[PDB]
Amino acid sequence: YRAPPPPRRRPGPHSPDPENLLTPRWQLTPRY
Amino acid sequence: PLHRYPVHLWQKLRLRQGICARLPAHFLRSLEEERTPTPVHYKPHGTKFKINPKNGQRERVEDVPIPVHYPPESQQGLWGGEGLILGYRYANNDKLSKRVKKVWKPQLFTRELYSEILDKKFTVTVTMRTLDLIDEAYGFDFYILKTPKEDLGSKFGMDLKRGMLLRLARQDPHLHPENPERRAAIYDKYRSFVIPEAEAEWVGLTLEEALEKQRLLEEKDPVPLFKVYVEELVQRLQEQVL
Amino acid sequence: AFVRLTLPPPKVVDRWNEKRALFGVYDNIGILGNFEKHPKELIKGPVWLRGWRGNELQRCVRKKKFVGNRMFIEDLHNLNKRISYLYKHFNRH
Amino acid sequence: YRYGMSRPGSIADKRKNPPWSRRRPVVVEPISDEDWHLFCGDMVEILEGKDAGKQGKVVQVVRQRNWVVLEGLNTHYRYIGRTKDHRGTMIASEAPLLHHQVKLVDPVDRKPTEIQWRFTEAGERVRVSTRSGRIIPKPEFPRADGIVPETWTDGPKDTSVEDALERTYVPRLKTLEEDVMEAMGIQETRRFKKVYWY
RNA sequence: AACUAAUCCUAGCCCUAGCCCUACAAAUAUAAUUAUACUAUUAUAUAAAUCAAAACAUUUAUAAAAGUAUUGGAGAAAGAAAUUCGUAAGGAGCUAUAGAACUAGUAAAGGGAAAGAUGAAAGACUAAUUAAAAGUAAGAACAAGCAAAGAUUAAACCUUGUACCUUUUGCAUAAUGAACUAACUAGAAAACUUCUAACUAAAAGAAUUACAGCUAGAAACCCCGAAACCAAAC
RNA sequence: CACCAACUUCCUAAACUUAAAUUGGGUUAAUCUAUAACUUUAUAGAUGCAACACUGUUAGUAUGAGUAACAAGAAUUCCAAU
Repeated sequence: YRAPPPPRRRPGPHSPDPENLLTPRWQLTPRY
Repeated sequence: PLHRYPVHLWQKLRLRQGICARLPAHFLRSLEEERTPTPVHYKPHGTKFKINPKNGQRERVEDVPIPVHYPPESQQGLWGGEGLILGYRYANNDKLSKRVKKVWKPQLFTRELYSEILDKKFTVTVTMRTLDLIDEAYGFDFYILKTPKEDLGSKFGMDLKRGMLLRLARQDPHLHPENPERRAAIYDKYRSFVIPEAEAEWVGLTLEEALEKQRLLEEKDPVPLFKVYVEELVQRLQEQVL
Repeated sequence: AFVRLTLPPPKVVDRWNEKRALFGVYDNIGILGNFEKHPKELIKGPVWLRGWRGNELQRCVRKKKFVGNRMFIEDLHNLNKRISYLYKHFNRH
Repeated sequence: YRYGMSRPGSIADKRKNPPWSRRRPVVVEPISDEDWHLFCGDMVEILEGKDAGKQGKVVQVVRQRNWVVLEGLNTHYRYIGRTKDHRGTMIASEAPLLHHQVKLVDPVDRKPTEIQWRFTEAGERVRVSTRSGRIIPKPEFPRADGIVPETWTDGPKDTSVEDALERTYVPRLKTLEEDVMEAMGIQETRRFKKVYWY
């Protein structure tokens, strides 16, 4: 077998969508 | 299992789906928006800083609103934000004294007020604070129209607002009947609150009433399939003629 | 007691399957990955105990906080009653 | 309920699967309708069994157990007519064959050729051999009652062939009840008073 | 090769993961299930107490800062913040006394079970497998005796020996408990220390300690049983 | 005018000193996992891991005991007969 690729996180800025219900409130604060 | 959305979001999902979405946008905005009633029995902290216990340093502060009970009779009357305060009291305003179960009653009254827009005098439950507001509002009609629902604190007052708004919106001759010249003055006097007829209808409507009203608006008798096929057949034949 | 009168069928197990063969791989992600991802981040399981461990009361209390709003009403009441017994046992005995 | 050679609901089946029986269920690999390729009357070759390598015609298929039954094949011997006066007569009794134990036969060349399902111009699904591709037509099986349709002779209470095929319906805006009235001239002038449905 | 019996493996369950959700006729709320008029028509209070405080009375929970300050018959206990920080099908589970009470909510509120086993094929006469529980049979007994031991040519004779557990006291001729077979049936926590190692005036993968400290690991404290008490239905 | 009798003591082979809450240390049955072994074993990691006894629970079978105990008018030529 060949080992699975090492996990890689998504890089760069990610802006949460305010309208989305799932996104938490703290991610929408001006401090964020 | 575990619900993807918390229980509080269930209400949000219901509002966002079904006939609730089909409700008029103007009415939906009125329901969605929340305006805090004017404080009457409690005051927010004047200063924004206080001494934290654990660190003994100045810290930001929070406000604890006093519990005030507004009975449904207020919704059937015109109360100026006054309400029943239910709770415990310390006799003589010292903590060292006994604790007594106390119900604090604002002085309640039933009084008659004249409405220029409705051209009728209405006898309703009212408080002294409302009467001062009416004078400050430059008329009883102004107070109903100017005051928001929460500050008004009256379903009947909101219902009165609904009637007044519709009366202004339609320029209905029902205002001051037999006096068209006087009718124009009232409309001009309260011209500021003239709004679209559709919005005025839904002002102050209860959720159950709104849902039934929307259902009645969208309910339509079954189409006889003979007629439907007639229209379809003609359209195809008309297209064929082209 | 009495015992079986028949022998179970023989069973053969492969010890070099991918799961066993690759067990433990990437466990040095932090040291070999510049510590960008801690090995605790690789834990998959119940949300309230991912990268965290505690006594039974702590695990139960953390479970309530994590999924309390998403738990059933009957389960929440049962969990509240269960927490009471756990709290008294550890904190009073 | 374990499916057996006995038809479900039969006396033998009831003995085979009594109400209180909770035997360890036998697991049968599910086969899709498209996947299944064996039908009654199909000539198939037995891959394994007592008569392995002998081509036979299917007569019964218990799809629940993936069983195909070939008459006169996979046969063990039992006694018919066993009684006090007589010992009995030995007869041929067939045993079920699992689907993997048989394969379809190419008509021109008699071999156990693997087949793939494909449609035809008419649209009817037909099995096609994976190698030496050819169409295996659906076999012809006599009616269960034994009645050949054409050979059948009308008995009492039986409509003649032409009578059944005759069409007398004329499209019109009248129901059967209304049409019956016109033919028999039923007329009713009384009217029900207003009824509030609720 | 003996009767009574016994044997078996799946019925299914359990926990997380994932996922929210937005899916016959006839009769019926009258007296439900009564084919058509009567008679207008309708739920829900702080959650409490129990409980803890060895009674009881105010009172008693149900990411880091931190279980700290504060609060509290200052006692059982309760307990923030400021300020930092937070992107994203499986089981070292059970396998018919186990696992859901379950094959089943089946056989006034409400309570709530018992059990099944052939093989590829029974359109092959329904399977075998076991000196295997206690109980019995095959094969009743023979002066003498906690039933055994030392023995012996010899089963019994000769010689020796006050049933067992618990409890009393380190004693019972006390006193409790036991027809027998099978299954089931009760010790759980890390504040500090020693021990085992890493690195060291530094140690811990953020929130911790330090003039040899610091980090990690290991190391611990049961079960069943009242009279009672209260809430909401019937 | 002795002999008998205790592991007291001696002797051959060995051994190195006599109550019970409590306390230190070394093993082990069973089950599962990791990795092996291959007539049923090893090294590690684990646990619903060992019952003659909780007014304990379920099932089987004894004992009392084949004991206590129990029951229909007559004849005939016959129970839908006299």
